[PDB]
Amino acid sequence: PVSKMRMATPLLMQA
Amino acid sequence: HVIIQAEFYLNPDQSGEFMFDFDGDEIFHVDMAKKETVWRLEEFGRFASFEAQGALANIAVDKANLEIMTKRSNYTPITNVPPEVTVLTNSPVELREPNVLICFIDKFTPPVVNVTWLRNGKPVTTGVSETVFLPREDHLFRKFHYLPFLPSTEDVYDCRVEHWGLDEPLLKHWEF
Amino acid sequence: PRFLEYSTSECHFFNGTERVRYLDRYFHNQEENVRFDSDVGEFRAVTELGRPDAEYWNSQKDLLEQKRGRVDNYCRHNYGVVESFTVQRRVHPKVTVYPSKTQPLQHHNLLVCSVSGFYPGSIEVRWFRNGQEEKTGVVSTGLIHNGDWTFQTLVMLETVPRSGEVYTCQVEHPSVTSPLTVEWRAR
Ligand SMILES: *[C@@H]1O[C@H](CO)[C@@H](O)[C@H](O)[C@H]1NC(C)=O
Ligand SMILES: *[C@@H]1O[C@H](CO)[C@@H](O)[C@H](O)[C@H]1NC(C)=O
Repeated sequence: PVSKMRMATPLLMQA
Repeated sequence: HVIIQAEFYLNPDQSGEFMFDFDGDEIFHVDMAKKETVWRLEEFGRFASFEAQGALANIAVDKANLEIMTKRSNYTPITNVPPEVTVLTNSPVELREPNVLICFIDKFTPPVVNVTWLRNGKPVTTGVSETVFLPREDHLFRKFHYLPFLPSTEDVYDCRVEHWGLDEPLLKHWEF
Repeated sequence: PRFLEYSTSECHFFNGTERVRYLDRYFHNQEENVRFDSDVGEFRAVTELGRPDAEYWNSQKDLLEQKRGRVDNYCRHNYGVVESFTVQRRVHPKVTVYPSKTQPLQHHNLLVCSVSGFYPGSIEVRWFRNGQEEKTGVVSTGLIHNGDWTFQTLVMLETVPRSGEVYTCQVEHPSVTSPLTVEWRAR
């Protein structure tokens, strides 16, 4: 089982 | 130890970048065009895996937040900070054993860059290698450009770097 | 003109995975505008341009815990996934002592001791002459990232080699169980 790397996601700014 | 996930989108050039960094070293970077994770070291792919498609998802958010802020900041352009080119060698030069010329670009923005290796004036793509733009605590950028070469006594190499904020294309000579 | 937006999620491991510090930074054009600091627990705007965001993202509780779990979901996770090839990487340094100048039997000479290839950066490179630790004139370059996961360093020793003495550069690095050494007897 090849381990996976988790990516964080940048929150969207308001307009 | 510090692991940092960096990503950016340069509005004019519509260029973007997704990457992971460990103590000043790229773990990998997602190749936007091919949607494939490009590990710094091949051995890395063998121990872990990353889903490249999520990167392209994220850049979509960046591009967005980019268009927002660009407006929210009344279209202020970024101040071009010139690069600090430096040509060195992978290791000490010895005439028999082949070596690797390293052209390091440091402390600059925006990410757009234009390096070239010139062997005795003419450019040598014969072996060229490079990295994407890497982050720095002062949030400026690093970047490496390689040229495996065979130690000579008649060849003179210069790493010609170009940057928007840079009067003339600065060349950075080197020779045994 | 150009325009840039750049995000950064940071995982600060203090003493292994004992304590971790997640940081979600948002930067527009070299200016950081908002940030989620694990130690704080809530979005805080660094500049007044990034306050509309922290303000909103803070109202959304879903967004909050979302980022809050990242000290484990993402920080500690990725550490353990990569600790192998990164945190435990050890690469053999290559020591090479050599005079930067082909000087006379006795004149102002610089003895370059180039330590290359190692990883991690932590290292010691000491200069000696006939047994005494020559502290008085080292001229190092410091760590230099080569970009390919290996460092290097050139610690020179400005010394007038007397025609009848030897210089030694004893190197110590975590990847080795004993120091790598190179002796250099006056040419
Ligand atoms: C936008 O630019 C104009 C002139 O170029 C300037 O007066 C103004 O202060 C800038 N932004 C805002 C919000 O007013
Ligand atoms: C760098 O970019 C310019 C466009 O501004 C292009 O004309 C030039 O050929 C590029 N240099 C290299 C070495 O690709």
